[PDB]
Amino acid sequence: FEHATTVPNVPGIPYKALVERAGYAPLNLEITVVSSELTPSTNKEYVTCKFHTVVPSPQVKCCGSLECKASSKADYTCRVFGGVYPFMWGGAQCFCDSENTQLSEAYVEFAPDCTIDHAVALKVHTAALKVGLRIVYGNTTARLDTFVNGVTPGSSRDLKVIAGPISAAFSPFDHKVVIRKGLVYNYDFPEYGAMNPGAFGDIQASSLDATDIVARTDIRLLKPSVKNIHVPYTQAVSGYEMWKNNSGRPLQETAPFGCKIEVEPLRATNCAYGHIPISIDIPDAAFVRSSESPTILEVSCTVADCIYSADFGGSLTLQYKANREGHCPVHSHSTTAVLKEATTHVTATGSITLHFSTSSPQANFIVSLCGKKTTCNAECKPPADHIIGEPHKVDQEFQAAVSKTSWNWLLALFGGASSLIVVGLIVLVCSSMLINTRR
Amino acid sequence: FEHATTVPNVPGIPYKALVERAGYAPLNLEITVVSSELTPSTNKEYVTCKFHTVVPSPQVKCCGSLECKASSKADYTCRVFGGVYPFMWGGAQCFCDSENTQLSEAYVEFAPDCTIDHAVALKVHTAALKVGLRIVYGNTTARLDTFVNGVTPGSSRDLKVIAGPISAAFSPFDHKVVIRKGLVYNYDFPEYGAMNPGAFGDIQASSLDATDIVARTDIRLLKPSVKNIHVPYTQAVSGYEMWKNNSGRPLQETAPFGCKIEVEPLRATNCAYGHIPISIDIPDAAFVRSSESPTILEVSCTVADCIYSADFGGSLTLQYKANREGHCPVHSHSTTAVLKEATTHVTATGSITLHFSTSSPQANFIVSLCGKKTTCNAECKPPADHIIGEPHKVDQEFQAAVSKTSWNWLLALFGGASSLIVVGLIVLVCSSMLINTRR
Repeated sequence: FEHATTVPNVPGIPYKALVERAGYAPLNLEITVVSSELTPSTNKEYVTCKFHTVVPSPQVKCCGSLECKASSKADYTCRVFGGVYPFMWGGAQCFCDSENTQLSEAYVEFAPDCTIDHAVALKVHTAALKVGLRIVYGNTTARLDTFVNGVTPGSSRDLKVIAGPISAAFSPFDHKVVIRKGLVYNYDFPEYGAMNPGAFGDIQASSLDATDIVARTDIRLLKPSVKNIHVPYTQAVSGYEMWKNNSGRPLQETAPFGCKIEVEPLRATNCAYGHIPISIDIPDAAFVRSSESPTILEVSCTVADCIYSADFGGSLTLQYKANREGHCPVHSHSTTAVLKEATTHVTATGSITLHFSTSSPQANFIVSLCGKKTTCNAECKPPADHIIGEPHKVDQEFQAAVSKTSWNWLLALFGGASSLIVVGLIVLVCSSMLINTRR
Repeated sequence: FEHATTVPNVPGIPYKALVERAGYAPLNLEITVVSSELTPSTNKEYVTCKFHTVVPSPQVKCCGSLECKASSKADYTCRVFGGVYPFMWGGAQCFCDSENTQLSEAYVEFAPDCTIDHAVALKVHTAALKVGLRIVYGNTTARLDTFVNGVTPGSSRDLKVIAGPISAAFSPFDHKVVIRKGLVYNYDFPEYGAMNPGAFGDIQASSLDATDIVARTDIRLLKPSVKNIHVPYTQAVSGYEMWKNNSGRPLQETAPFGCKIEVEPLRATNCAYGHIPISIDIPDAAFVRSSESPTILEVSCTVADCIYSADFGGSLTLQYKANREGHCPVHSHSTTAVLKEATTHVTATGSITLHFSTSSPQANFIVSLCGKKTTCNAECKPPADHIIGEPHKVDQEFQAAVSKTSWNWLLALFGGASSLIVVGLIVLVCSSMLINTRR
């Protein structure tokens, strides 16, 4: 027996519904979203870190001329200079004080520590949502995990559930996302090869040990100006460091809907937004024919004091008359009221005290015991506390979130003018009839 | 000096342009798109192949009772059957032929040969274009590889190139692709977990060696009937096999715009479509002032036979007066006329033959030698040959393919009506004023 519902996507808040197969006693259905992770499609474009500026030992052609070669080393740097007359520790290193050409060579690799202190730049796309569900039906509880797409099923030995697609699409991640040690930053990283020196991604590679590093650090060599041999050079500051200093706040503190961002794989857990449509085919063994569960002859509702709040602040009493002692389910058929208890033992005749929560100023909601209806009418005061450590269990509507007294006043002041204009039109018509008759 | 052009994206076709510096001799420029590689971004959803339906050895309780345990094997299935009293080779493999509970167990895994014959399912995202360019300017040539985005430059010792963005974006891949042994199919596949028996991806896993194999092959056990012990079962055919039989032709044979679909990594090579804006900053040493190169005094153009075929089916001669021997460049300043040669040695007095191609029935193109211009006017015949194994080097422009004769006839036929209606309006005005005077 297939039942379709729209469970609100709010972790930790059970949603209760009543399935009513025609020939069978009603059954209670409690659906709880235990966990939900939204994971996007991700693909590594490259990784980056602080370059180590490696400067090979110089070579000198003592009485000739060298020619700069071409190398694929990340930002390979080469420059030839004229007479240098370098001093090594002895006091001379070349005769031919003129025509003493020198070559200065330099490039950039990954620093040894970059194996862990590195960032990975990954582009994302549409994210599928995966939900962990605990479902309790009647007296049986089952747990399931499913993809909320409207096609992917899940099964637990007899339970058979299809969820999705999500009513509203949403992803907390930007098209471009940067990961560093588990901190997520939605920084717009530069494109592969679009490397600007002094900014994030000044060097790039497809892996930490990869040999095809591409670098552009804006490195320029200088003519050696001191007698002793060494190679002067300047270089833009490590753009990796600049991004580190100016990183802003990580996404773990910026994602809306309070979703905890985790890595490996990058994913958002408990991301509470919208509703998911769920169809459940309950196995036929759970239902029981109406002759066995005790039907109730009549029920009357008396509501005590109530306050509309997130906690179960309202209470009521049901006077019931039944035909056998049993375990009837109890439900609220209104959208703006939910019950703490879903199933109570019932005797031949008695009263049951039950607790509930609502969100409207007045409770005007239909309770149902074993399918028999009763319109509970009551009046809930505004709450006392300002702040609770528990989320609201019911959405706030408009057509019901207006007090009947306020409704009466509003209707009176809106209908007075309507009655007046009706009377004015009536008087005009009567005057027209009189003037027509008496012309 | 930065010069910007719009090279047509047609691999193998040189494009000739002329850099005209303000005060310096003109210099020839030639751009060749040696190769192009549009490569998308891929993520491995899963890999699928023929499943192997492994049936573990059955277990029999003599006349007790077993129970079916949950497992995690792919499409794990278990059933319990009653009295069996099986036979193996003695004829009684259990005493007490009552409640002879027999457990049947079955699941699937990857066949041993799936390590080679297997399809990887990919989702592709926005694809970046990379091109290898050979550029020769004046006498000096260079090759480089650049990414067509408008930001990433290419550097070759003196050449600074800016490529992109693409004029008209295009990706031959659909949203979902399947790779098998280098054959590419743009066939959408069910998402992870969404197994359908008898259809593609009926068995899925993240890798060939992954133990987290998930499957839904719709395998059902049957009660054994013949007294010899054996477990019967029935199962839908391998959806992988069904997709292989009806795969259709691969993309390497149906990709539009005529490009080679390549794998490892997936990419499309040499796909001609649209245009690339390219800016070249020519190094200042390549230029020379016009005082060095000879400047010709007068040049005139006599067009020979011309045919607007796709090849160099046209010839002409330039008679020139010049001041000194040199190596003047030659260019065509029209978008419907290209020249086989771009430079020539020039004497003081004489004439030179040259070759050219066009596509309009007329030639009305401006040749130039060492900067000074000269019109060439001609009528070209339709090509005698029907088919050539060369692409058209130019494109027929909007209403530029109207012949002179057609232009004359069309203007005459419209001008007749124009003059007629003008005469009618003039005669009406004259009649009106004549009557008004004599009214």
